Amino acid sequence: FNCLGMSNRDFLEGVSGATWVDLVLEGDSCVTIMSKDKPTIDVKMMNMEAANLAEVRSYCYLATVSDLSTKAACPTMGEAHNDKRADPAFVCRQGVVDRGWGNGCGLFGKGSIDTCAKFACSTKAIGRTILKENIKYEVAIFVHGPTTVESHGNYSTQVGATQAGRFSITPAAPSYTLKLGEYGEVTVDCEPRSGIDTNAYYVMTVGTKTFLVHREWFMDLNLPWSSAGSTVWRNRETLMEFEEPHATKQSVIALGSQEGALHQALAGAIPVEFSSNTVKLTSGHLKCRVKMEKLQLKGTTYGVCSKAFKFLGTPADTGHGTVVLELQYTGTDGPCKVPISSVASLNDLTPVGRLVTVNPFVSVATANAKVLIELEPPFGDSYIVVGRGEQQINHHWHKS
Amino acid sequence: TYGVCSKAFKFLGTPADTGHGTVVLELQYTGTDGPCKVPISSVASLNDLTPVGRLVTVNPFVSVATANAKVLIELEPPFGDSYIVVGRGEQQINHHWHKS
Amino acid sequence: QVQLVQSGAEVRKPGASTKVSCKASGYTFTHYYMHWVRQAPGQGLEWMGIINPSGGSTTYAQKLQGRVTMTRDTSTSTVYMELSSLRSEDTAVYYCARDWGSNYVWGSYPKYWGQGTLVTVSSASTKGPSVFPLAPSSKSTSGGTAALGCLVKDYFPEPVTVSWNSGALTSGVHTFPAVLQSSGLYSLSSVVTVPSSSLGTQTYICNVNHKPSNTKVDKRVEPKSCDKTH
Amino acid sequence: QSVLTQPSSVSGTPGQRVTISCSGSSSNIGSNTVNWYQQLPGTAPKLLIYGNNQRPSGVPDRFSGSKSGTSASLAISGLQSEDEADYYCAAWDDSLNGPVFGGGTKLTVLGAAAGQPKAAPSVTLFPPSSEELQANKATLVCLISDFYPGAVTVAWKADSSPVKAGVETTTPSKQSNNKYAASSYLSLTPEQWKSHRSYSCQVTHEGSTVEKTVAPTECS
Repeated sequence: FNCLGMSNRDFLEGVSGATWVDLVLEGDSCVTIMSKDKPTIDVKMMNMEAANLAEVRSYCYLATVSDLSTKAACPTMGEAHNDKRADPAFVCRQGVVDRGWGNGCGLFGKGSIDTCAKFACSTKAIGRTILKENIKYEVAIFVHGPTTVESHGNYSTQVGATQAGRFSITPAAPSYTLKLGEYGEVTVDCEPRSGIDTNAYYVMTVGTKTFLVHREWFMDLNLPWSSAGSTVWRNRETLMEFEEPHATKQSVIALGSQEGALHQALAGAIPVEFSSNTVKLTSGHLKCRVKMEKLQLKGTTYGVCSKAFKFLGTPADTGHGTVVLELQYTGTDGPCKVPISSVASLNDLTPVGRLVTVNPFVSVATANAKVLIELEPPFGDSYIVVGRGEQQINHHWHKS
Repeated sequence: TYGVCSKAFKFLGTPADTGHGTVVLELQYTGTDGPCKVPISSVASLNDLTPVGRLVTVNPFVSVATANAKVLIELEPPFGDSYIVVGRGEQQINHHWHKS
Repeated sequence: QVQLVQSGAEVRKPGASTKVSCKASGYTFTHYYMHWVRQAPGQGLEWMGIINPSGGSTTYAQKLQGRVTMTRDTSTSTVYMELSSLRSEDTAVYYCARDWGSNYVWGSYPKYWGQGTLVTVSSASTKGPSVFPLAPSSKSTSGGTAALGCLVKDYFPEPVTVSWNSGALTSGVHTFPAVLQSSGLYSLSSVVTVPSSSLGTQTYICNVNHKPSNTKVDKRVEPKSCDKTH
Repeated sequence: QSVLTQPSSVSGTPGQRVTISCSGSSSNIGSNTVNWYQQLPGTAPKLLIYGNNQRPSGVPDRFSGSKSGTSASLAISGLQSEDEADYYCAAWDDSLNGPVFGGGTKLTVLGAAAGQPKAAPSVTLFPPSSEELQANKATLVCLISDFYPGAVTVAWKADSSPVKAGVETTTPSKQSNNKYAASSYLSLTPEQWKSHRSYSCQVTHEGSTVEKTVAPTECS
């Protein structure tokens, strides 16, 4: 519900003197937004749901190629009609066999033959459609207010601290004004519009791994199939039968099932998680405008923390050009601002590292409180520092 | 000489393709007020100011004053993605569409 | 899976109000409308209204407009229904039900239903039952049996429980569903079939509880005074 | 009074097909799709059919729905005992601008067509207790059990004359053994109880009556 730790994160500084920002959210991604003199926040799309699909086709990979039949007809006696031709109980196909006296027939030459094999389905590579008002979005907003390695990911704690929220967006009401206590409020106007990709693509289902395939590659493929009935057509894939046999037995070899035919065309179609009745669109996106002239700082009338500050471990690389770390405050005093900055060289006067966790501060007055901090240090070597003078501590860092 | 409909408007289903580069759809008016003009247009992107989709059913409007009346509408949207919209501001609803 | 857990059964006097809760889980809470539907005892389903947990907008049944209020708390995924100025006719099981997934109020319908909350409105004044023994037959025959019981008379609202001998006696017990009389009060009976030969040697006590009135009665059921055998 | 009209009761034998009608108007069924709910005894409704004829996953094909003009119908083939339940149709109503329901149909499943055997009710009748009489009240209690099918009518007599005043009778309810029970209560003054030779509870079931009688000075 917040950005820290995610690989699909994007940092933003709307505009210059902007109280709003235009943005784009998608499936498993998050966004951290910064704005002069205002808290940092994370807009993130949580879920995409239709709050009703329908099947269209069903290609099979098969079994039942067990029962056999071979209606024999002697030369000049015409064709052969197998009783197993009255019901789709079996699939029949005619042929002719060279014969005569040698095998019970009176004359010599080509005799009719019409055998049949049975057909039912096993593994149905089912597929369905996606009709374009039932689309609802779930956006979660976080506030980079005080936190600890611990509480940073706990949705509960955060809501409790009024530093988080999870609301939904609908074509009905595409906006919302999420209130965050003394932090004012943020009002998004996400516009349900999305690419996005037209319903034109079919919904391919294969065993467990669902995919999104092109109407045609799918529809225009070669495999047995069935719409919404127990009736199957084109079962001709019950092939490699015509050993061009004898009236006794026509080998009806079950055609080897090679999932390669499918698998091979994997990459083409995009993969998608699908539960019995749901298809989370990633695939999908959402253009929003994070208006936030109503987003406001807090604890700005407090004094600076003046007591020792200790690191609780080597800062970590977020993989985003920023690092995280957690402090501990020896301080006995209450809610004070945390004096942390990024300095290019020990005892420089002017900072150089911008803090993601802007305007940090010890939340409680209960000494030895923890403080989480994410900041982007300058490239190359630099120093993170907390406190000043002889209280001040530091830890070096080198970005690349 | 009537005023614009000012009450919620709900879609009654996914617009349909006429096969002519236009689509059809039917609205329902929560409105209790009488014969007012239906505020529907085709917008290229949410909250744009100028329309882009020409309405076949020009100058549409709720025929009766009997709330929850239905309105049929055929309009040609622009190629590619676009948005159909009815009403404005926080009353306004919308539904996306992509012509080819 | 979608799960909807409602608050427990309630009793109210006429004129009071009741607020029922429905805690949702197993789906994205703010993406689905929530309906409320009620059912008076032995009667049909009546739609009460619908709320959008995104934004909190509501539409109520016209017949309830003015005394029903639906609300939600998105942080606890809970929906509430409050009904005021209650009358006897509001006695019903109240269900919350998640919508199928419509993106519009038009064409919404309840799909996933909670377990229901019985709300009884009675007087109405609360009244604890009188409990009377139903004495066994005086007949004495080899291998014979007799029915004895307790009459739990004139209480409101439901429910009442009856056990025998602190739950130690269960064989042959038949506790009948209550009748709701035109007075608006309930009565029920519980009867046990036992050997006749041993009447007067065995102790039979019915333990009756009417929690809404905090009434608890334990009534001994003994052979008739006219019975010369037991 | 419900907006859609259904029969109050439908019955069939195991294995047969039954249908349940649902009649509406142009503003509901005529214009909009019909849903059906099944409510097993003591449980919440579950969605059985949506969009006239669609089944949610898990609902068997022997349930099927249809719509024709302003009416709809639910057909249940291969009727099973577990299908005994209340069924409700429903649709959106354009005029009321909300969902409407039918009044509900109670589907009962009879015994096997080739012979569930009839079972006569067992009747136990208690006179007023001494305790109640001392409180200046009197109630006769008629307990009715073990009957099938689950329908009786109860009549009370003072001596041999009908009494309707003061009678309260329950609906039938299913017992653990799958037969049915009911109870009936007659309220009288202690003076009325004294003023007759006897009172009787008469239970009629499938055209046969079982009667019990009590008298104020006997020792039954």
